[PDB]
Amino acid sequence: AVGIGAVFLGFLGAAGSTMGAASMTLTVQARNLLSGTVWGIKQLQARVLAVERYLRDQQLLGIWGCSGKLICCTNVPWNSSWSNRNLSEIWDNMTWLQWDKEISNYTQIIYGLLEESQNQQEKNEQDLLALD
Amino acid sequence: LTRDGGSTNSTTETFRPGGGDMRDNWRSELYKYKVVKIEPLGVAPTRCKRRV
Repeated sequence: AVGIGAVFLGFLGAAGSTMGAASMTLTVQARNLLSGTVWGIKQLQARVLAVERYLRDQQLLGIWGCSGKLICCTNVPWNSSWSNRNLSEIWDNMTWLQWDKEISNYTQIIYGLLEESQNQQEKNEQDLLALD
Repeated sequence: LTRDGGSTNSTTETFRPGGGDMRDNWRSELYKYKVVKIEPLGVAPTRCKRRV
């Protein structure tokens, strides 16, 4: 069937390519994140720094709508005043490294928007199952 | 300061300085702080019910 197809790369392998092709593989970029006489203190503080970072990320993802989905969607509409880009060009033109410098200004606000949105949705569905 | 242990019906109450421990100097400054531990996950009754 397949004579020669693109198999898979290492973690950060796709990161030069476009975001549409890079979104096919996330599990590789996710798995290489946890694990694979004064010096023991340096190794132990390295390991606990690693698990501290990963647990912070898991909690920050948990307080939004999606705990463990690894791909989410939500109910906050995109304001075009941040990005001013077409839909047709971003998924077939740019990389994430290219993307991050463009969206670097508008951060730390979108997170709070997600927080408030998830909070209001939870209290409204709470009221729904309250009258249920 | 330190009061003298005066029995036997005397109206005066003398006082004297006494150093003693080194702990009292820190107790002069930590007289305003206790340390408490957070506990999440309370539980309370209300009128809602989870659907199947």
